[PDB]
Amino acid sequence: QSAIDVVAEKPSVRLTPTMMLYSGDGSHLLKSGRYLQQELPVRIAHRIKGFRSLPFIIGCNPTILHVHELYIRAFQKLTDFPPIKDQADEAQYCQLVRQLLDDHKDVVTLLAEGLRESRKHIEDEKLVRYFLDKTLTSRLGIRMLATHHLALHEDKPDFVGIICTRLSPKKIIEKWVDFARRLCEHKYGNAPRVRINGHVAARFPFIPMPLDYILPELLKNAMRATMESHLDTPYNVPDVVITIANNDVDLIIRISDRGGGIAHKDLDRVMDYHFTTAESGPMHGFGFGLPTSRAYAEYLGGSLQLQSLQGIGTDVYLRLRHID
Ligand SMILES: CC[C@H]1CN(Cc2ccc(-c3ccccc3-c3nnn[nH]3)cc2)c2ncccc2O1
Ligand SMILES: CC[C@H]1CN(Cc2ccc(-c3ccccc3-c3nnn[nH]3)cc2)c2ncccc2O1
Ligand SMILES: Nc1ncnc2c1ncn2[C@@H]1O[C@H](COP(=O)(O)OP(=O)(O)O)[C@@H](O)[C@H]1O
Repeated sequence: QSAIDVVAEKPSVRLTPTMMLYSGDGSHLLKSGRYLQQELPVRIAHRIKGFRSLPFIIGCNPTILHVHELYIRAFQKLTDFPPIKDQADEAQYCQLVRQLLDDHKDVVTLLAEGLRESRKHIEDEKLVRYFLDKTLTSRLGIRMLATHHLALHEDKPDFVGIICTRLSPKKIIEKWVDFARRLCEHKYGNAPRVRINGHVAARFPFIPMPLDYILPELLKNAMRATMESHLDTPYNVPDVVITIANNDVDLIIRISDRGGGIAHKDLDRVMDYHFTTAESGPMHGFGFGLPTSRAYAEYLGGSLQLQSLQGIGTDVYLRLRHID
């Protein structure tokens, strides 16, 4: 379709998280609702462009092709919606956006399947990694863009849309530690104790959404490695130690385990999608954890770095740029 061609090369327009906190308002909601309406088809055209650029033999996979078709169908609906003139139009478009986000929450699982099935025809190792990095960061971009606007209409304490005004890293880490320990206890009959130190009283404006993927994943990796390396003494395992470092530039979360480390022979593969030694949105398994967490961290001005002490344990450093 030529309508997709019109915006496929159009640069994305992003608001700065700082500017989104600055705007803290029906007259301003109308301005941002029109913005969403104009921006969302551009993000979808950018995804269609990705599918159009895939090698023909990969793009021809029925599962990959079906996802390509889903995006084309969604683009038609977003562009078919008439322009927003008042708050009544602004609210009917929110409903359409909510519906389409919900109907396609599961697309990453389908893409991962299609790309697995096409593995024999993938001669370039970097091609799948680059496609999936772009897919996961753009899908997070779409999610944050749409969910933030929907949340601006709601009156949640300590939030301006999806931006928490006083996020505590210790609190969000504890929420996920409890969840991970509960599941780890179900699987092994025990879970390592998690100690949290450093800047335990830090609070600052932050978007928790990416941490809700990264933290349970990095905690699972640390707890699982700890249990897998201490199966001979499963009720006496070393603690996972998490350090919080907060400065004016970034937030650092170091997760240190005594789970034996990442072997030298696996080191150059742990950041690949589908690489695993274990027996809605991106998957929390199938070797998607580390590369998704890194793509997320890099997309938000930070990084995800690993330090392996083979025979002892691993230190994982999650760095995320502050909003200020
Ligand atoms: C709004 C219309 C678009 C939306 N997208 C993209 C989209 C959808 C859901 C989530 C999402 C919503 C809730 C929770 C999680 C996640 C998610 N994050 N990463 N992947 N899915 C994100 C990104 C989409 N995808 C395929 C075909 C058509 C599509 O129509
Ligand atoms: C000044 C340039 C920006 C570049 N980025 C990227 C960036 C932009 C918007 C959102 C976002 C936040 C909340 C809601 C929506 C969206 C958004 N808009 N479009 N796509 N995502 C997230 C991440 C960035 N990252 C971290 C800290 C500061 C940053 O300064
Ligand atoms: N803290 C860790 N200690 C030891 N091995 C780890 C650790 N984190 C990751 N790994 C290794 O890296 C692999 C890939 O990790 P990940 O991408 O999160 O996917 P998955 O959890 O599905 O296996 C794991 O299967 C494991 O071999």
